Amino acid sequence: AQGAQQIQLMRQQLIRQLRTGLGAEAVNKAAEIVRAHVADPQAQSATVDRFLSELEQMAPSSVTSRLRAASRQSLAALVEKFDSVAGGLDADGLTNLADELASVAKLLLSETALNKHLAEPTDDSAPKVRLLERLLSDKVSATTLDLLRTAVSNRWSTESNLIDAVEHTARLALLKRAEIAGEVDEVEEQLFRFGRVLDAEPRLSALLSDYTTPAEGRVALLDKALTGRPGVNQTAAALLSQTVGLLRGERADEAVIDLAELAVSRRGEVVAHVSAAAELSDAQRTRLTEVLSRIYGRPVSVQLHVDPELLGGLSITVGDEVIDGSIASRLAAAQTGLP
Amino acid sequence: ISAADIEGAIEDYVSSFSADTEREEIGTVIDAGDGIAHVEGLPSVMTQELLEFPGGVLGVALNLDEHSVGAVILGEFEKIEEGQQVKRTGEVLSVPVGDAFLGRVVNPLGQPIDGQGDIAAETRRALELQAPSVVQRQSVSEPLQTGIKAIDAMTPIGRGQRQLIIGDRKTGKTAVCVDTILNQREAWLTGDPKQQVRCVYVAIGQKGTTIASVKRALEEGGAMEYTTIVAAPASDAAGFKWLAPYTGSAIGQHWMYNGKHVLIVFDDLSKQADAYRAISLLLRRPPGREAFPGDVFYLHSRLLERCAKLSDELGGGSMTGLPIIETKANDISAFIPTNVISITDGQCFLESDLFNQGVRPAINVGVSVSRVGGAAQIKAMKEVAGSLRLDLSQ
Amino acid sequence: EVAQTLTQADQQLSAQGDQVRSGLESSVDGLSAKLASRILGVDVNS
Amino acid sequence: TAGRVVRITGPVVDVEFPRGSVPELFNALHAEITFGALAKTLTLEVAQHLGDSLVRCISMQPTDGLVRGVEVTDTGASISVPVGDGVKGHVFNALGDCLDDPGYGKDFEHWSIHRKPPAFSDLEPRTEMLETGLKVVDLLTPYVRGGKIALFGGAGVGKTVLIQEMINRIARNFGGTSVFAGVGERTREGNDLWVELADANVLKDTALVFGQMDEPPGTRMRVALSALTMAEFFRDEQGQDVLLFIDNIFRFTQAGSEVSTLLGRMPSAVGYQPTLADEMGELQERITSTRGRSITSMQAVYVPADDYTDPAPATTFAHLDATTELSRAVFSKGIFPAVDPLASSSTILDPAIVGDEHYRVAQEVIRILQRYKDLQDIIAILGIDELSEEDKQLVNRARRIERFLSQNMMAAEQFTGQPGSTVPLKETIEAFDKLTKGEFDHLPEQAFFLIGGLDDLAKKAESLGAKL
Amino acid sequence: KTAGRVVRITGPVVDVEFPRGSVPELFNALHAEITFGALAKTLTLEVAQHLGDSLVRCISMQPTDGLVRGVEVTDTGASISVPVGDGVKGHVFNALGDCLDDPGYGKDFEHWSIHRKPPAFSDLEPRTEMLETGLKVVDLLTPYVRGGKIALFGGAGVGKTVLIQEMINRIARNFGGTSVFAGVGERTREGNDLWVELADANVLKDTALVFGQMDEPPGTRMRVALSALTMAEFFRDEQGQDVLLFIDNIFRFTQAGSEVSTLLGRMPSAVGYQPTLADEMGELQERITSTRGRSITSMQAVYVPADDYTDPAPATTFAHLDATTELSRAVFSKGIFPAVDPLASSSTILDPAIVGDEHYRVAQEVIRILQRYKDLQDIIAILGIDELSEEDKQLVNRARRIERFLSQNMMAAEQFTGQPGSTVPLKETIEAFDKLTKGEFDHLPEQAFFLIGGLDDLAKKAESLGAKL
Ligand SMILES: Nc1ncnc2c1ncn2[C@@H]1O[C@H](COP(=O)(O)OP(=O)(O)OP(=O)(O)O)[C@@H](O)[C@H]1O
Ligand SMILES: Nc1ncnc2c1ncn2[C@@H]1O[C@H](COP(=O)(O)OP(=O)(O)OP(=O)(O)O)[C@@H](O)[C@H]1O
Ligand SMILES: Nc1ncnc2c1ncn2[C@@H]1O[C@H](COP(=O)(O)OP(=O)(O)O)[C@@H](O)[C@H]1O
Ligand SMILES: [Mg+2]
Ligand SMILES: [Mg+2]
Ligand SMILES: [Mg+2]
Repeated sequence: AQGAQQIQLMRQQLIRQLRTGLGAEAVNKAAEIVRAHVADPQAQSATVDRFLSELEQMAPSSVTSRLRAASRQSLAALVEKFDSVAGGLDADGLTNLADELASVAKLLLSETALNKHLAEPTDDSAPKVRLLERLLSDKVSATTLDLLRTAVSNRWSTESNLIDAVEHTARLALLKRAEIAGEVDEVEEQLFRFGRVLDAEPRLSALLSDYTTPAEGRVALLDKALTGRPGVNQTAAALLSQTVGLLRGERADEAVIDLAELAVSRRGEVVAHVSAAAELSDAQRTRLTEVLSRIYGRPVSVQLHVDPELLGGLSITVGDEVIDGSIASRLAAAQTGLP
Repeated sequence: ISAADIEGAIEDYVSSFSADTEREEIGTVIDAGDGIAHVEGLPSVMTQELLEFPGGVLGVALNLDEHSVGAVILGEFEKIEEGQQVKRTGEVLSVPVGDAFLGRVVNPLGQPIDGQGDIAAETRRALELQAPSVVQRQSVSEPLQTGIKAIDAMTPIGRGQRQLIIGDRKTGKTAVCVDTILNQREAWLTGDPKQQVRCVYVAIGQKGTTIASVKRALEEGGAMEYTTIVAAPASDAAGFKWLAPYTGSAIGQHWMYNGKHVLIVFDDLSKQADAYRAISLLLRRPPGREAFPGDVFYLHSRLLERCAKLSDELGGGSMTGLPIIETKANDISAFIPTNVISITDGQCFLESDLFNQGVRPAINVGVSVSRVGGAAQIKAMKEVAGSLRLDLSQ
Repeated sequence: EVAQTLTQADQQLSAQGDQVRSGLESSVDGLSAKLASRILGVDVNS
Repeated sequence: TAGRVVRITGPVVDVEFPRGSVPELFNALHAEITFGALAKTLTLEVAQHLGDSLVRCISMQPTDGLVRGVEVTDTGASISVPVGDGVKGHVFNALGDCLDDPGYGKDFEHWSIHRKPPAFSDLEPRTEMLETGLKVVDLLTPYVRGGKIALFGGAGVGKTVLIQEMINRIARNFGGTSVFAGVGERTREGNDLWVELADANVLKDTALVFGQMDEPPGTRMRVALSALTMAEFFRDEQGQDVLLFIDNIFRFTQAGSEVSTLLGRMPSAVGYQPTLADEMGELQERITSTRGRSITSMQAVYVPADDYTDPAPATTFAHLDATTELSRAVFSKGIFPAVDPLASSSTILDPAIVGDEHYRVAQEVIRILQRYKDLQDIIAILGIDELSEEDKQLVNRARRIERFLSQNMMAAEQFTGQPGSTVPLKETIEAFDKLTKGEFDHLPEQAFFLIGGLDDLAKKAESLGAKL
Repeated sequence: KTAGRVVRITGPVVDVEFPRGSVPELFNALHAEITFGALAKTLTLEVAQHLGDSLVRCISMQPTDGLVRGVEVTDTGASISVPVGDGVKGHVFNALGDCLDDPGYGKDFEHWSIHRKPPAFSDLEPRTEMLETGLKVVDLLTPYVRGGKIALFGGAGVGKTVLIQEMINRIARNFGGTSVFAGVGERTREGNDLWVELADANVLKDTALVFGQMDEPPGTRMRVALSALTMAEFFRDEQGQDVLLFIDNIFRFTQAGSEVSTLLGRMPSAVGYQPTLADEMGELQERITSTRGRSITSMQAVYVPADDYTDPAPATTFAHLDATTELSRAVFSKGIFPAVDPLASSSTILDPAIVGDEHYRVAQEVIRILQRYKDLQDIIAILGIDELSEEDKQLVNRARRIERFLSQNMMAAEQFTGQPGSTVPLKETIEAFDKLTKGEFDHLPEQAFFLIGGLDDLAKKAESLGAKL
């Protein structure tokens, strides 16, 4: 009986080796034909259209984050206060407000004790407001003083949250003046491009991403290298320069990405990064924007990172969720999916 | 050998191929090393969820904090790198289970390692389904004959009982367990599932050639027909060594809950405890006695409590446990031996001194006991061996 | 006798497997084409 | 107002609540595990206020499948269990859920399991012997009615068998209520006890509360409190005599130590929580009779690695009126119950309470056994022939005495096939007086092994050819 | 460019910062430069952990003295590799593959990474062919396995190295295959002595020697075993040649791992050892193994710290062996060489199925007699032998003669005592110990059995003492 069982096992093993060889050869030939058929750009467009159709067949998703609940609520109050205040302000007034707020943020960062005292949550904010007025009632303008008194009056989980909130308000003012001008799309594109170029040059970001050196020096380096160029948008330039100036142990590339996210979010949209093998057509871009907005409810802006290794389809990452329609993923699944 | 079958199968697979897209929640590796990784993201990951790393590597989410997820890599962690993308699987750690696992050698994830192709899994079972309650069991009443007089007469083992085989190295522990597995050959040949016993041999931290020797011994005696080996050799990551007993327990539980009688051998839980301690230390959890984590007793208590005797309302299935524990210099007072002795339903304690005297199996009669007693014996054995153990102690 | 039967069967099955493999060499093209059709989502004649 | 899970690490969960809605300590919170395989409702118990509106909590159920950020609901009160006469005859878990009849007792009055011990002014020492019919216990470790009794021992020395024997001997004829608390012990043992109580018809008077060793640390920490809450209701409210059986009370301490470091507590000696004695006192001081209200409590105490100097048993010792200490040496000799006569003790073993004859006989037995223990190594090395005639006579007497302290126990039949016996206290005192006087030195020592009273001794001696 | 820079130095451990996307893989080799005068060199760092923020913690193979923060670190793109081929035989290498006896040799050879997975489980086959050494105690009570794994445990100075030399003489001398010796954290002068001895005996032409000795950083002392094992693996898997692999001392590999773990910031396990102790040991040991048709006979000396056999290192090592000779301080004190503890040593092939019924019976009777003598030691230490029964007195005399007859004049012991060694055929050993266990030599004096070979030597020594066999 043992001999018979061994013979049967040998037979099954031979069948298994033959099946594995056949499947391996078939899947390799499938990979070859796929890579050959995707060469035609029309094939790429057809695959992209099919994936888009799959998206329209998909159900919508059920759905600053690092801030705690208390600090998040405080920052929400601060931003709505700024939104109410900024209605009457103008372009030059908004620029002055942003500059003053950045100056105050660097003052707090440099002077740790004052920020510490100013950050402790307290039921009554009157002492904090008095402290602000005695400190910088005349140094800054009325709007800046009002925003700062609002910021202190609220509750911050940690002291650094106050500096974060002031910097957020400065960026808010810069984006508001950009919107008033009408270059919102231009500033978004420029910020995304700056993020891309910083990502391409990690060493430049690392050099810029240190606060061990004077802020003015690194701002000048940024101006000479990237920001000081003929086509760079003025508002994007100032925003990035102030952000690098106020850096506190963060990489310049990550800060730029966060800035772009905030700029797009001000309009109420969400950034989605879409990787494709070939550049999308304008009809394709519009269809993708529409279907992604439908899936996530609120509208989304689309960033393209062409990568030939996708071999068609799209890989859409947004809000920590990835939809991977790339043909390369299908090929990998087929390779690993064999019996 | 029918080629048409080969084609048919390949065509069936290709037609069944549907790599349809779906929405997935991702995270990013931020640091990794020594079989541990930390993952930012995964906002909806659930405790002890299986995570997919690039290259087919699997991990398990153990620590969940506001910042990251501390995960244990289950094999082949040298490819894990910072910045890699980690996928959710949306399901707690679980293994395939089915009758096809009989005669196979699998790793703690149920993947075959005997090089005999895939295993047709009846279904999947989560590894942390709780043990039967007080009301879901019935008293141990059926003997599980080991074929060894010293055990069957003095420390009888019933179906649904946990009997600890504890002793120094080379005292005959594996011999006792393998003999017990082999003794079920007649019960299997009967063909009656009320009599058949399906055996699961879990090898934790054992040398590969040692596991091969055990498998060969089982083959020669015909046991390999009704036996499954869950192998976590010494070369494996601490994740597999920690996880193997639970994999074997899940495989056995699938049969137990369907009216079958199962016998599971854990060879041995000392190495599982060491692997769990290594994982906990690498996760930087606060250690306890002998650097073991605080919940090292819980590790074995929840494992060995799944070996039960189900009531008739649940099919009357059973799973008998034969955990093995290695003592050092005959110190049953060490932390892990004392933990396990307080869990199982008795122990067979083996001595180097008795072994060298020619007393083989080297059961220390005075200290070895069965907590089921006469209920785990047939009437004749009870009548003849009524007070044999007490007489030998005297 | 078990060993003798085992070696005889090993030779016989090796020959049978080799010749069935040679026979089925042909269908690999159709297999690959149809799998590629499945992958792309649209039939590929090649 | 609801909180959200922030950190999950084994059985310990950190929960963040909105300011002003932080639950009080020991409050029960509820979280949901929605995963299909492990779908359940976790009960968490607030353990610490971490500050910043965070609370550290211990899960009563396994946390596998729990997700960060899920809603956590505060019940506003501590864990509470049903109380009343309806608990009798039923099996409950640590949370008050009926196991043999799910949904039963949900309409009963529910008492919080956290409670202060009786006021010191209501504490009256108990000095009344509770006869059991076990020779060794009745002679050397007489139990106290309304007192605190413990069975100390290492793993597998006979604590559970002795608890079952005492349930048979004491609770069966008991006129009041019995409460059994399985604390971190074997589920199979719980099933056996349930079935045995049903068979003896004792179950209708008994409330069983089980949290077994497969349960997480929180359940093992709170099951004893649940059972003690039921017993406290029967004592204070119903005004009836209560039997309280606990097996094993060491599991409460062990479960406390399992999560101690995850709670941020620096370890104490031997890997125990710093608050060993405090938690043990909080639990034990509730296990007491008050003036006119009686709880006869019997606790099994596991001694880790047979080490009676281990911090847990050493701390537990002070809380007991009577202690029967089982020994691995006695066990391995084959004597059962494996009591250590020289180590066990009872606060009522003095002439005033038990009488001059009982006290004198017990003291003489202890003296003979102590001398035999001193001579054991001399006999081992130099042999018994080198002892004096007095020492040889003492050794013969001591061997017979130690054998006669063993008894065929009612609950040990399954381990020996021999039915058990009960020896009245008067007979025990008389027989051991005779033994200490040397009136049975003519019988083989084997005649004294696992028998009842003097009649059993005579019969077994006859079977061996001797005459009594 | 893409080179990292040193950010932290804590002895042998170095933290290196790389640009994003250029973080080296685990176990990759990286090169740094120490430029200080007397210590100028190139450091090889093995990546050990990814710390996040594009930082890698690495273990240096050479001492880091003189290294500066911020110096450029270059990624080789692969792991440490060593030369392989027939060319390695007859030459001495260090952990990194550099030839010591002839610098520059082997640079053109095929190079294999020192990190690889163990053989697939399906390729493992148990080995049970007895390896006859000619030592009475080994052949009788702990028969070695050809193609299996043998270990020699022992505290400080009990004879592990001398026994390794003995086994090199008895096995590697007339060996048709290749031999690989891995000196792991042992005396350097012992390595020089082994080199010279192998050259004198003409065995060096068939042997590859790899040394990472005591005065090496822990990284080298924990990777040299991998390097030698890689050469052995090449010989096993590429040339199909029977391989001998001597390792001395593997506990030093464990000890270096513990030191590295301490430097790497890992939380210590029991007795201060690394948490990954069993995992590292298993990863190393499972590579040392025969496969189907490919034989590696490996013999490892294991140091036991403070004579403590329950120390975690040897305790975890025990599971990876087919044969385990345990050298005892007490036996060594008695003057018995080899100082083997016959009761604590074991062999997986010492069963009646493999070694035959008579071999097994004689071994079991010897073990029983020695166990009874061990039991009676408690009485004998106080009262001597004269308080025992006649049966026990006879057994004790027999046991003392047996324990003396298990000693032997070893070939490698000549340098110490000047007495040439002896070889005892297994059949003669079984016959002689059968005669002893039956009391056929009880009349001979005890010293007649001390440091001799077979029964002829027993007769000659007994006659020289005064008793006739
Ligand atoms: N009843 C027996 N009679 C004789 N020899 C036996 C007996 N049981 C085991 N042996 C032998 O004793 C040795 C040890 O047996 P075994 O491998 O089962 O022990 P172990 O405690 O599991 O060992 P290890 O520490 O290697 O895991 C082996 O040679 C085995 O053949
Ligand atoms: N067979 C033998 N005959 C005589 N003397 C011996 C023998 N074996 C060892 N010795 C003595 O013991 C000394 C130590 O031997 P050896 O170096 O082999 O021990 P070891 O266990 O490897 O030591 P260490 O822990 O120092 O590495 C030898 O130098 C010699 O003095
Ligand atoms: N009176 C007795 N007679 C015979 N055997 C006993 C007796 N008491 C205990 N034993 C044996 O010792 C074992 C341990 O008893 P148990 O009380 O269940 O363990 P523990 O002391 O750990 O609670 C029992 O299963 C039984 O086999
Ligand atoms: Mg074993
Ligand atoms: Mg018990
Ligand atoms: Mg040495």
